[PDB]
Amino acid sequence: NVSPEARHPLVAAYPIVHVDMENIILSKNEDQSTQNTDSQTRTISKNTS
Amino acid sequence: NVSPEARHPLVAAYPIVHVDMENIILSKNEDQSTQNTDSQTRTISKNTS
Amino acid sequence: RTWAETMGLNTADTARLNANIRYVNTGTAPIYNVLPTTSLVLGKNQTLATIKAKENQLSQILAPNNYYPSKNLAPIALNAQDDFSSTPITMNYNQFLELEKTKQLRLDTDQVYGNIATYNFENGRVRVDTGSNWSEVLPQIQETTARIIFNGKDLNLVERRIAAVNPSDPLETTKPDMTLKEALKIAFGFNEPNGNLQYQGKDITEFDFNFDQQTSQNIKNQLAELNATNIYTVLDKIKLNAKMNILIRDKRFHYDRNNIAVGADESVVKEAHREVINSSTEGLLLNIDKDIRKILSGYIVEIEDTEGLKEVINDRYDMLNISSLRQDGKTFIDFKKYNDKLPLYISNPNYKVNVYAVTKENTIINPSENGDTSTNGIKKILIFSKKGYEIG
Amino acid sequence: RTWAETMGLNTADTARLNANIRYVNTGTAPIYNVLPTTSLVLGKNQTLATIKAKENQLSQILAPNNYYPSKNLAPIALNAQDDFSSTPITMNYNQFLELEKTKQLRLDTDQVYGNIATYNFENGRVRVDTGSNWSEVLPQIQETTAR
Repeated sequence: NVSPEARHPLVAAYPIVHVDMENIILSKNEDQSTQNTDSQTRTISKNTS
Repeated sequence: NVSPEARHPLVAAYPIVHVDMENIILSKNEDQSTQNTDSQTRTISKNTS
Repeated sequence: RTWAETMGLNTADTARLNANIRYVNTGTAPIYNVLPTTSLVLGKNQTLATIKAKENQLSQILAPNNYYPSKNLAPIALNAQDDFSSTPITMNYNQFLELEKTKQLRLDTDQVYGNIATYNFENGRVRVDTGSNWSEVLPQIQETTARIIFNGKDLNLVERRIAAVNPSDPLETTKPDMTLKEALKIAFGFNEPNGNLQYQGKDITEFDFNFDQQTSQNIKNQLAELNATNIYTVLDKIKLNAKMNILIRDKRFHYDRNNIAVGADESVVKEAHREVINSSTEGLLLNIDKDIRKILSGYIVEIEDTEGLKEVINDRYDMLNISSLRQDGKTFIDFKKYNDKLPLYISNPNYKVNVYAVTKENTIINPSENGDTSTNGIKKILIFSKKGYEIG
Repeated sequence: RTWAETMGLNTADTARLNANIRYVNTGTAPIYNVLPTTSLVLGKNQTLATIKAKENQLSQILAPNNYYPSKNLAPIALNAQDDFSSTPITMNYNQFLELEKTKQLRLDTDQVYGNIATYNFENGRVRVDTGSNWSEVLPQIQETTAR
């Protein structure tokens, strides 16, 4: 894999690596919740006035 | 990488490493929560007297 | 009957980052088991996190002029900070608000770990020594060699290093003497097919030499001692030394401070479109120089009248895109791209067509400071003007 | 129709720190695999944390008169205390109130770990021996020399 111009004794052979970023994906850490409730009641009452 | 002055047998070659702080980022850990709710009711009072 | 709704948060852990990266090797040798250290910066210099790549992001081999993962594949994800890839990269509330406002987040590359593979003399096999890495080697290359950067091939910066003599070191004065001409010959592929140095039919005098300060001081003293003035006559009498930086660029263009050619001078800007293939109101095929092909932003379409009048179609910043790349190397800039799919309705064949160019030393992204979203802030060059009855 | 709103806290983990650091070598020899131990001091001499650098904060070579990372790059983040970088640095409520009031937080440098690279006679290469550090060497330089 050493490139042919670097097969001379006087030309160095060394890698030049660098990373590049194609996309950033951010994700909002947030928690949500819903609730539904039914409630029935029945009261009977009486007074003696 | 040994610097030229220290290529003499009587000059010592040693590193002097030192860390310096450029920015301090504090992030206040605190959780906050909001809540919206709405409700309807219906009562039918049948009463005798 | 009720109905509720809740929405929590935590202002040290509001968002999580996932970054899609891709590695490039542009050197002259492969590197094995690659693991770059890389830091995510928000804004000017506020670093969120620094992540050495984990086992999921390891490239087993990066041969030169290659990519990992290769360019027909989607990039890899870097989304963890823990040593075992189990804890995400997080950011608090203020950094999240600033990222959503200003959209500035970049990725630095601090260093690269990687191994070396050497020839085993017994069975001929090439074996990776996982004790040695390339960090013990490149600082010995950078201190004993001269560096030459060159963009005479596709206007891309190609960096090489040539072993030259350091005069104040006993082991380094045993290397053979290196001239600038022989360095250009064995490093890039210059030759002298008649007696003159040439890079694929291009003479040496078509390039210019820009040095660093220490290198230019040395070259100036060498030229003073040689009793010469032109560097192009004594190229085989210039001795290279270690820790030199020489930059060789093509003389025609203008460069920014990353040495990218963005704009030529106006004569060769006009001299690039002589032989023409298609000339119709439907499209335009053209044989353009490949060197000046990429330095221009895009062209403008308008129609010159006899009285003196132009009908500006590309009078905006967005649709200065014009190109459509075909399989013959010649783009066909077909004119039903921004015209509601219509030809140029030249109402009188006593008219002329008119095409002007935009270079990236005058190209803007934003509008003007007032209400100007037009081509009022650009400078243009004349190229294309024929008469109107030979178009059809 | 109702609207509520809640806050929360914990008075031993009210805030987390993230320092941006940058190393520098002003000596005459390079040091390899650099890992400084360093200390976050609030106010006069009250120390919040002592962190040896983890694997994300390691410099592979720090040559003389050079920085890590070099000065066209942003500094690196030190934001973890666990050995595997999975636990943040932490201050309580009184420390957070005092840092917001007085804004005094410095960074001491207690020691530096790093290796030595020696010449190899058989093939001329230079090999980092990971079994010998500079702390065996440098106290011998300090006792036989004049500064």
